[PDB]
Amino acid sequence: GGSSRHQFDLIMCLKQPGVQTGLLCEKCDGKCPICDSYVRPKRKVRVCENCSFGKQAKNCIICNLNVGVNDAFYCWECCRLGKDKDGCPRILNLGSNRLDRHFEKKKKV
Ligand SMILES: [Zn+2]
Ligand SMILES: [Zn+2]
Ligand SMILES: [Zn+2]
Repeated sequence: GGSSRHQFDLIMCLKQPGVQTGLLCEKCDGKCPICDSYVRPKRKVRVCENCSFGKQAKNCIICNLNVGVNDAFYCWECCRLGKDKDGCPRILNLGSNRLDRHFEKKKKV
């Protein structure tokens, strides 16, 4: 099941997490970086030092643009599966289309 056109394309940084916690902008607030399903959290996401000392530290990890306000938490489901154990949860895949394929009269995000 899966391993095809159900990837989600969660291309994330996945390096070695540092001390700096991954911040979410209110627009991605509540979203689990690994899956995005507004489900029970568990542990604050740690961004890799490469990102911490790489300018992209305070800015939201999910939409890597707007500054983050709340630390992201890995959802229990991702923790159970063991996706969080990979590393830095910075979403890289997101160049545009914050979610799905709709801006719907909201600039783009
Ligand atoms: Zn998750
Ligand atoms: Zn990183
Ligand atoms: Zn965001």
